[PDB]
Amino acid sequence: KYFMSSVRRMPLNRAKALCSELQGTVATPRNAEENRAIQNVAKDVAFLGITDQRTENVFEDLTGNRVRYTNWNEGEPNNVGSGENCVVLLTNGKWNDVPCSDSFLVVCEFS
Amino acid sequence: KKYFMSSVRRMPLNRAKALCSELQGTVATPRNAEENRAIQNVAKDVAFLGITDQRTENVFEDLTGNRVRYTNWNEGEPNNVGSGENCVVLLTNGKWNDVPCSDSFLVVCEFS
Ligand SMILES: CO[C@H]1O[C@H](CO)[C@@H](O)[C@H](O)[C@@H]1O
Ligand SMILES: CO[C@H]1O[C@H](CO)[C@@H](O)[C@H](O)[C@@H]1O
Ligand SMILES: [Ca+2]
Ligand SMILES: [Ca+2]
Ligand SMILES: [Ca+2]
Ligand SMILES: [Ca+2]
Ligand SMILES: [Cl-]
Repeated sequence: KYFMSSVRRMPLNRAKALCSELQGTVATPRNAEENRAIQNVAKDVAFLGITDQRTENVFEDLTGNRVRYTNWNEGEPNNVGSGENCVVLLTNGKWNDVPCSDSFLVVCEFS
Repeated sequence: KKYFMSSVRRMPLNRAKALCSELQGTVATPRNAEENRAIQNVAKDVAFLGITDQRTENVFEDLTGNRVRYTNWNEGEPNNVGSGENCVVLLTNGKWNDVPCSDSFLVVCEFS
């Protein structure tokens, strides 16, 4: 896997479109090593290819596969506000669930 | 090492540049036959390369204004037809053709 970060912020739909344009997908860390690599390429908070849109509190990657490795920040995921179904990697490498409509950088993953 | 990725949609040069730079890459510029073939492997159809003679006609430079050495022009190219052809594309046989920068083609981005 190769990981690349965008320079501009955008919501999830636009983030998925960007990675897909170059035939990749929004980055999904499968272990601590990949999590660190994605954190490093990202200069600020960035979207990961994980959501619980299909079923609340059931986090899966963009292909529908349930995720095993997770690295939630303390108190997360909390689905606050009117709901948070997308996931971002914080600048400390931990994860926070956020609204898919909000804008963040995007880290794309390619094989 | 360099990694090459191809776009799905066709777009003119300005948009090709914008796409690759969005992910901090550049439009693919083969520096030898190995790279040219690596770009061929990912490009399913005619695709833009990061080379132009926009500064001085017939003097081909990469997008950073650095004169290129390796070239793989198709027979008869570059020919600068019509109102001018200052951009370069990789044909499906791996040879190059100069084309209008405003015309749309797939884009291959380069990262390292
Ligand atoms: C956040 O919701 C969007 O993204 C998820 C994950 O790709 C899809 O399941 C859903 O249909 C929407 O397109
Ligand atoms: C007629 O113009 C087209 O074909 C010639 C080759 O025949 C190319 O040089 C040119 O860039 C165009 O693709
Ligand atoms: Ca949720
Ligand atoms: Ca949250
Ligand atoms: Ca020309
Ligand atoms: Ca030509
Ligand atoms: Cl949401």
